[PDB]
Amino acid sequence: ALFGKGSMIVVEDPRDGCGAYANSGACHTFLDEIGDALKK
Amino acid sequence: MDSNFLKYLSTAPVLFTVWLSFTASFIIEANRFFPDMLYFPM
Amino acid sequence: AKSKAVPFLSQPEALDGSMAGDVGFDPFGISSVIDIKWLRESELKHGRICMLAATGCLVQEVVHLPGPAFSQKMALNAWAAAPRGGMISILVAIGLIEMISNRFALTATDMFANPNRVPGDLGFDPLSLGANPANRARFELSEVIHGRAAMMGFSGMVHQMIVSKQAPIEQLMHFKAVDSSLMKLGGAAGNLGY
Amino acid sequence: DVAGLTPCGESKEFARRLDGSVKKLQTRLSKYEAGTPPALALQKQIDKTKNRFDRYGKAGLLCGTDGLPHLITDGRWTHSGEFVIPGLLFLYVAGWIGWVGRSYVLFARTADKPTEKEIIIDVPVALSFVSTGFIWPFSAFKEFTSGNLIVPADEITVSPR
Amino acid sequence: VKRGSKVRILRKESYWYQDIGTVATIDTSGIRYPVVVRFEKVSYSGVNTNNFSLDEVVEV
Amino acid sequence: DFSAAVPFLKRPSNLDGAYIGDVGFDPLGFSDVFDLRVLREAELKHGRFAMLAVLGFIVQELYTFPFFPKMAPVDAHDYFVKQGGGSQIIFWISFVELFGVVALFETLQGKREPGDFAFDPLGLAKDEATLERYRLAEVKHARLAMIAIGGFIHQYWVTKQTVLEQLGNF
Ligand code: CLA
Ligand code: CLA
Ligand SMILES: CCCCCCCCCCCCCCCC(=O)OC[C@H](COP(=O)(O)OC[C@@H](O)CO)OC(=O)CCCCCCCCCCCCCCC
Ligand SMILES: CC1=C(C#C/C(C)=C/C=C/C(C)=C/C=C/C=C(C)/C=C/C=C(\C)C#CC2=C(C)C[C@@H](O)CC2(C)C)C(C)(C)C[C@H](O)C1
Ligand SMILES: CC1=C(C#C/C(C)=C/C=C/C(C)=C/C=C/C=C(C)/C=C/C=C(\C)C#CC2=C(C)C[C@@H](O)CC2(C)C)C(C)(C)C[C@H](O)C1
Ligand SMILES: CC1=C(C#C/C(C)=C/C=C/C(C)=C/C=C/C=C(C)/C=C/C=C(\C)C#CC2=C(C)C[C@@H](O)CC2(C)C)C(C)(C)C[C@H](O)C1
Ligand SMILES: CC1=C(C#C/C(C)=C/C=C/C(C)=C/C=C/C=C(C)/C=C/C=C(\C)C#CC2=C(C)C[C@@H](O)CC2(C)C)C(C)(C)C[C@H](O)C1
Ligand SMILES: CC1=C(C#C/C(C)=C/C=C/C(C)=C/C=C/C=C(C)/C=C/C=C(C)/C=C/C2=C(C)CCCC2(C)C)C(C)(C)C[C@H](O)C1
Ligand SMILES: CCCCCCCCCCCCO[C@@H]1O[C@H](CO)[C@@H](O[C@H]2O[C@H](CO)[C@@H](O)[C@H](O)[C@H]2O)[C@H](O)[C@H]1O
Repeated sequence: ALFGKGSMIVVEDPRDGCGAYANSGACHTFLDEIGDALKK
Repeated sequence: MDSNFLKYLSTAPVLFTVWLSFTASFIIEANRFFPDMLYFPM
Repeated sequence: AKSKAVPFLSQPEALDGSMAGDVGFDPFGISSVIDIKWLRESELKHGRICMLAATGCLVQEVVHLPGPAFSQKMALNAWAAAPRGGMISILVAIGLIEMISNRFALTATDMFANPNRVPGDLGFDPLSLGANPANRARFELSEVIHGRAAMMGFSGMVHQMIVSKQAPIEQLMHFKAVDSSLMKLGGAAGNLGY
Repeated sequence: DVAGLTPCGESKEFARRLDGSVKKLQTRLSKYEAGTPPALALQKQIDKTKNRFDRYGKAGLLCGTDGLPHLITDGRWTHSGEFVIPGLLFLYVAGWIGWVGRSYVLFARTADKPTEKEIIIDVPVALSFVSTGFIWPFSAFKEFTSGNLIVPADEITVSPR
Repeated sequence: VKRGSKVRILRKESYWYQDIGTVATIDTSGIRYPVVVRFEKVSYSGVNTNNFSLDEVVEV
Repeated sequence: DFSAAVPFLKRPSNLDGAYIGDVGFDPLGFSDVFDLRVLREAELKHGRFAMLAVLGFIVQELYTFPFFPKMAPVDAHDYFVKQGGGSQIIFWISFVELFGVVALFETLQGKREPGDFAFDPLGLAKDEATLERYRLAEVKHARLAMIAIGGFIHQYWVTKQTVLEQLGNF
């Protein structure tokens, strides 16, 4: 079926297990920057 | 834009000076970012 | 007789509302100088490449071909890491696609020499999805708009990859703002060089 | 190596060229204070000099007894980046300019007044022509073979002799 | 030839030898050079027209 | 024969009151030399910049965005020179001014009023009569704001106080 156990498609999560907004230090989203800009 | 001023900018000395200044300008910019190209690098 | 896109300018000639996305936008009057057939061929070509390029940046963020040479999440690093033989293979294949799909009428003097030739119509419909005449107007409109959007989006993503050395999705998810200490624009002649 | 020359990366004369070229700039830098604009300018010149010599050493260039790079242009593929490949880039651009200008003079002959098109250039048409040059080897060879590049000898004005 | 036709010059000392001009008029008298040919190119003298004989002129 | 504004001066030949806000005031004779269309383009553009700037002053003392530091408007000019946002604003003004160059070419070609960008999103102009009334008001406000912004910046240069704080003090 092409590819194979050795050398198969690499699918990775860009999100890195954090939300779009309301995040901690490890994740600063673009919307978090909007929220940080509004509250300062 | 005026058609006679565009026909003036289409004259041979204006196009020659603009084209060779543009030509000189990208030779200058290419030798600015990538200087000392004595050879094709390979 | 004013433009609908730019209401204070006159409606440009060679723009008559026949083409998809013909909203009357040509302030600089390039269509008065350059034949609208060539400009629509070039607009469709830029947009189609950009639609793949935008999808390329996002999909290369999510999925990779296997192997260490294809493991570059950030898209501008994939340019350097990907095997040169294969990237030049892509380039040569693109050149072959350009000569066959344009049918050796490639220049601005001989593309559209055939009166049957239509701007953007390279004969590309492998699954005959344009077999229905009714969808043709919507599809051509939605292709043009998707193309324009993807031109703007890919341009953004590249220049956001330059500013922030981060891939677009993980630049949105790990956003760090512009400090302005570095990435200053211009300045080659202000300091007189150096 | 080739022609009794030495690779620039291991020749001592190239190294003393780099060292002398940097000493000249360092003695000019020795008369300025650290943050001043001339000192910053001179240091960037030193950086450029070091980058040039560092790049030339690892490029496969061959130096002489004088410590300067020498170009081998006999056709060998280990040195094709000094003349054969830059020459191919030139001939592509030169044939581009020639094909584009030839196409414009043939256009201008079919004008209402041919000589105004050469002092007042029809810029949209001439830009159509400058775009034509990217496939000039094929365009010009098809032009040659289709009897459209070469005119016969009996269509050319010649002196009585 | 006839008036208005395009003609190739066969006079070896002509400026426009083996070039194309167009015939303006042809005299009917005992004229030595009746074919008057006008040319797009101008000569070194600036003249752009000259009279030629029939045996110095061929239709194209 | 004579000017409506200056009774003892003659009315300039090129000033026929066609442009709203005309009162015949042109002693130095700039309309006898230059195209009035271009001059009304320039008057409305300078005035619109000045009106946006006088509102710019007043709002910038009253409020500033939380992401930007609190500071005086001339200090804001220098900060955004060094920060990058000034270059942003200059780029986007320049981008709009490209189509402004096209617009001025449309005016010179006779096919556009000197200040018209057909910018009426909120449909405030109802018919021709109110458009003329608003237009006279716009030119009067434009001229008044040109004088006002010069006062606000010059007063700050002399006394290092903002316009609202200068009214508040003294
Ligand atoms: C503008 C188009 C464009 C360009 C220049 C590139 C360039 C590249 N890609 Mg990307 N890519 C693209 C679009 C593009 N991609 C699209 C649309 C997708 C989604 C299917 C991907 C998904 C993708 C993955 C998953 C990976 C790359 C990778 C790479 C690199 C190595 C080449 C390779 O293995 O490709 C692989 C290419 C594919 C799997 C699909 C690309 C083919 C698309 C559909 C174009 C097809 C059009 C084609 C010309 C036929 C149309 C002809 C007709 C209309 C006339 C290189 C930097 C690798 C890399 O280093 O990134 C980390 C890698 O792992 N590409
Ligand atoms: C004449 C035919 C030919 C031959 C013999 C080769 C040979 C090679 N290629 Mg090249 N290649 C070709 C045509 C060819 N290529 C064309 C026409 C293209 C452009 C579309 C490419 C693009 C290309 C890339 C981008 C890469 C190679 C690589 C390789 C090498 C490793 C191959 C390997 O491991 O395969 C075994 C692996 C496979 C069979 C995996 C296939 C992966 C999937 C099918 C890709 C998805 C296709 C995608 C949807 C593209 C659609 C667009 C297309 C229809 C136009 C090998 C030297 C690679 C290399 O140099 O690595 C060292 C590499 O990175 N090739
Ligand atoms: C349709 C596609 C639309 C493209 C839009 C372009 C977006 C980016 C444009 C610039 C963004 C903001 C610039 C601020 C950045 C800026 O203004 O920096 C300033 C820089 C000059 O440096 P200074 O004198 O400002 O130094 C100032 C000191 O403060 C620092 O030393 O201006 C330039 O000349 C740089 C641009 C290159 C000029 C030539 C470009 C290449 C010419 C190609 C042919 C013409 C193309 C158009 C030329 C204008
Ligand atoms: C022409 C033009 C346009 C265009 C366009 C553009 C820009 C098109 C770009 C097209 C692209 C990017 C095509 C990419 C093909 C990639 C391939 C075949 C990958 C093969 C991987 C292989 C063989 C492998 C391997 C393996 C190796 C060696 C070792 C392992 O450790 C790794 C691995 C396991 C993976 C369009 C269509 C828009 C419009 C118009 O018509 C004009
Ligand atoms: C996928 C991917 C990559 C890639 C790639 C590739 C092949 C990239 C090629 C990308 C292309 C073709 C980009 C073209 C963009 C065109 C634009 C922005 C048009 C702008 C015009 C505008 C805004 C306008 C206008 C106007 C009009 C209409 C009317 C006028 O009167 C006036 C005006 C001028 C104002 C890389 C290599 C990075 C690797 C990576 O790993 C994966
Ligand atoms: C025609 C044809 C068929 C086909 C086909 C194909 C290949 C169809 C594929 C069509 C595609 C690939 C369409 C993709 C459009 C992408 C767009 C519009 C993205 C715009 C991005 C934007 C606006 C952005 C942005 C962003 C900015 C800058 C900030 C970033 O931080 C993040 C963010 C991403 C948000 C087939 C072959 C089936 C057969 C058929 O018989 C005929
Ligand atoms: C930098 C910055 C911002 C900003 C800003 C901006 C863009 C400000 C723009 C300001 C502008 C464009 C001001 C324009 C002024 C023109 C004047 C006063 C004309 C005077 C002519 C006269 C009196 C006359 C006359 C004549 C007439 C007609 C007839 C003639 O025959 C005779 C005569 C010569 C007498 C702000 C301020 C928001 C704050 C921000 O934090 C930082
Ligand atoms: C340098 C610089 C800056 C700047 C700046 C700027 C925008 C400076 C702008 C200065 C301006 C607009 C000066 C003009 C003021 C108007 C005058 C003098 C007309 C008065 C009326 C008169 C004379 C007569 C009126 C008449 C009378 C008698 C009454 C009737 C009416 C009339 C007949 C017309 C920053 C802020 C960017 C900071 C940075 O550091 C660089
Ligand atoms: C079946 C073939 C039908 C047509 C074949 C004709 C081919 C036309 C010219 C082929 C040129 C080959 O192109 C050349 O080969 C491969 C392609 O990845 C590259 O080789 C590179 O990748 C391979 C694959 O892992 C490595 O083993 C190798 O060490 C590395 O240098 C070369 O850098 C490239 O220069």
